[PDB]
Amino acid sequence: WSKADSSKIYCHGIAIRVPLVVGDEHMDTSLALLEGFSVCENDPRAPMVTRQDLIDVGFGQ
Amino acid sequence: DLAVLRDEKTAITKGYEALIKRLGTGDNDIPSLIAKKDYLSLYNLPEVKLMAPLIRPNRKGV
Repeated sequence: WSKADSSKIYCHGIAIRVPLVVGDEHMDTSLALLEGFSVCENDPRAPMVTRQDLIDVGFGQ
Repeated sequence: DLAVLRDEKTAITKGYEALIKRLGTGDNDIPSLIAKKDYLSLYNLPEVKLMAPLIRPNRKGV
């Protein structure tokens, strides 16, 4: 799926329709990437990590 | 004066230094306690109590 066509959902290229309409219910994906985290502004100084070490992180980090 | 590290690593190093200085002779030190197998009195030392604030707080128990 992609924005600007959020009313469509591809399945092996088969486009399906949504019985509803949305313009903001999807715009907020800050919590659909990871479990206990949230996206934030880009910062190159922050170090790259994996999905495992996430357990040993703190807050404001 | 002849150092470039920040207060964090310097605090860690000084905590380790203080914890080592307790490696001398006399009771209340770690050698006597080991000889007596009093592995519990080590947890109650003051030096660990001074280094504790530096521990990651969200996983300090584990």
